[PDB]
Amino acid sequence: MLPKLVITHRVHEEILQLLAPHCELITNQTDSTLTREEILRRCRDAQAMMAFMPDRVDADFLQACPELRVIGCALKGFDNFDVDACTARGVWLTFVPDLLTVPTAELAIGLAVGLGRHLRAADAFVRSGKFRGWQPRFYGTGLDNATVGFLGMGAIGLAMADRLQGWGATLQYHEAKALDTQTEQRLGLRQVACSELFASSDFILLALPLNADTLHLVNAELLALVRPGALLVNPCRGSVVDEAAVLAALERGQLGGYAADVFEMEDWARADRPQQIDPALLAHPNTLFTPHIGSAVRAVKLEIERCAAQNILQALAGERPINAVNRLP
Amino acid sequence: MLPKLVITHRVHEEILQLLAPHCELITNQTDSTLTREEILRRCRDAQAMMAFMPDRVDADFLQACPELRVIGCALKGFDNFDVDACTARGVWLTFVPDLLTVPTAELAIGLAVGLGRHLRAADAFVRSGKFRGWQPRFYGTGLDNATVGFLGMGAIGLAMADRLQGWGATLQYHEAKALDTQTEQRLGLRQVACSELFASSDFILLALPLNADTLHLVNAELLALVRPGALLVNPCRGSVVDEAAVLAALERGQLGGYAADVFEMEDWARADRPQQIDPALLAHPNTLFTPHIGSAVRAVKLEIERCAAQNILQALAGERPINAVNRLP
Ligand SMILES: NC(=O)c1ccc[n+]([C@@H]2O[C@H](COP(=O)([O-])OP(=O)(O)OC[C@H]3O[C@@H](n4cnc5c(N)ncnc54)[C@H](O)[C@@H]3O)[C@@H](O)[C@H]2O)c1
Ligand SMILES: NC(=O)c1ccc[n+]([C@@H]2O[C@H](COP(=O)([O-])OP(=O)(O)OC[C@H]3O[C@@H](n4cnc5c(N)ncnc54)[C@H](O)[C@@H]3O)[C@@H](O)[C@H]2O)c1
Repeated sequence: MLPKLVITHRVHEEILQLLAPHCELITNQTDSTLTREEILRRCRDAQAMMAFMPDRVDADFLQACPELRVIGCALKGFDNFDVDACTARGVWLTFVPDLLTVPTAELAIGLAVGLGRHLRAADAFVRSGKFRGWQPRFYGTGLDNATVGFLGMGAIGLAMADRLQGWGATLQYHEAKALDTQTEQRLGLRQVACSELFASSDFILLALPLNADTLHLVNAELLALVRPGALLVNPCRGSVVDEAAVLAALERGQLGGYAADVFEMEDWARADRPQQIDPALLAHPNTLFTPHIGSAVRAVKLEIERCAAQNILQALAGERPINAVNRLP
Repeated sequence: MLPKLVITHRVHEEILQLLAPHCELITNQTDSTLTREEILRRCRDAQAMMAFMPDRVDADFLQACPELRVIGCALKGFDNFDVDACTARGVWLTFVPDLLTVPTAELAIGLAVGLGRHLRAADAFVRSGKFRGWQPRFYGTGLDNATVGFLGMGAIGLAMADRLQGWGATLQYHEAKALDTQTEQRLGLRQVACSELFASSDFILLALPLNADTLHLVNAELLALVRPGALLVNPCRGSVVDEAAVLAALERGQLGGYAADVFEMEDWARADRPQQIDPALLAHPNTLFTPHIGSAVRAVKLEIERCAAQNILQALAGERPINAVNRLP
């Protein structure tokens, strides 16, 4: 008789124990992600859903789950969940606004450094047993005296700026909403126009959501403006960049490197989503890739899961979930 | 007749044009490093030597070079130069106290983050073409909430601590000489003893020089104290650790990982150094290596050459050189 909650991926033992009194659990305690079908099947008369990165919820989905009251997302960017369609069908949609920030900021910064210093080739060369003593090659680019620019200055943007405080860089940024003047002053951050951002940054760090307006914002037009050698890092969504324009920009040698933790192929809500990452991109030596491990820190997963849990519980208790993304009664 | 100066490695054109007006230069504007035998032959009657990391200067070297008045080092770690022997024969020995610090500090943080997040493997996974989007695995270790222990707290250790300022980590160190109270509380650094450092740190960042006191300091004994999963980062000298001990600790699962820019094989002065990095260590998944690129940033390399050149010039003009390592009666 208790509400039914479908949890699409493994969560911690302790999280289940927190949910179990209040709802019956349709869980997936394995490593794999299940087909769309199998998940739709489970959700038919499900009253709650814990959704993770590979899930996409559209109107067709919601349509076949008439009893849903809350979809609790263990994530920040809800771009593959049609918020409106949720609101239309009376479904609460919740996110995790803070817990993913830091491990992701930490990673973005490591990518910057990894890319600026040719960490892949350097590591491969040492491993191939060919390294036999100090040599004047592998010249790299560090952050000291570099100008670093951010596209976006929300949670992840500020966590990055914070961590770059002691590093001797000129920090500058472009965003939709300006930062208050106190914060700018504190973090040594200068508000520039988007094209100046691309024209004058030695490192470009991406920190914005994927939505209608950001889709492919970082395109050939913007990449054309960059200092030869400029370094681009994408910790957020594959589709805010045009991967092909990024590839063309590396090939001509204008853009010095592209590191990324996210890919256009992950962005389900897009009708023309690439099925894979272009092999020519994987093959380009001036790159660095991680398979969406932005928040793949063990202690954090437990918290993220819990945040999503608590939200779900509140919804099912008839309260406004503390982290709803959308608005209802 | 102009004092004769032997440069053992390629230097920037600009550095030749500063030196040549004071000295007759015996240069090596090739890509190679030269034989000990060849360098001795050149130094037979030189009054100065500009030296780099492949150079090693013992008593027999000085004995074969009676005219030598200064050896100017394009580096910070003089472990391959016998200073007392230098002092004894009236030979200044200078070095470069700051130019190398920051690029090396940036690298070490990068290796820390890189190693913690399993970056080598992550990038392999993506590049293999079988990335199918996010998964509940690959999981790693962040700096937020971790304890980070430094062994050494001079130029480099401070730069690392500087660069960790906004990172949510508890910072500790053990040095041969304590930091002053102000710098301590400015950076949030607690002094602890060596063994306690290794027992209670999630990351251990090496930041000390190579000498008889520190040779093989990081040995089986010390490594047996670490929390399982602890991460070691060596950006200073290979031989401050026992690489076989490091390997064994990795192989038994106690040490979480090892990352280094330096290796026992490069430590020329060491009669018994291994001749290569152990293939079992290069094959170990829990590592990350860079081939001594600590200061491989072009803008900086020119500066390093300039620092040594000026030091060399001051000596020949009979001043005490600003960055002397010894002092002359
Ligand atoms: N790698 C990962 O695992 C991971 C983790 C967390 C978040 N992310 C992604 O990163 C995105 C942002 O993260 P956040 O926590 O900083 O989000 P946030 O909401 O805190 O910040 C979004 C920022 O981007 C700016 N922005 C929005 N639209 C813009 C536009 N058209 N032009 C310029 N700037 C614009 C906003 O003004 C805001 O500053 C998330 O939406 C998510 O998609 C990825
Ligand atoms: N990979 C590279 O390119 C690179 C670059 C610069 C320096 N290095 C190496 O790093 C070393 C240190 O660099 P630095 O600029 O910080 O030098 P530094 O002289 O400023 O710092 C040395 C620090 O180590 C501490 N120390 C010395 N003996 C110790 C012991 N027995 N136990 C604990 N602590 C001890 C000292 O007290 C001091 O704090 C250099 O000697 C050099 O060999 C490597």
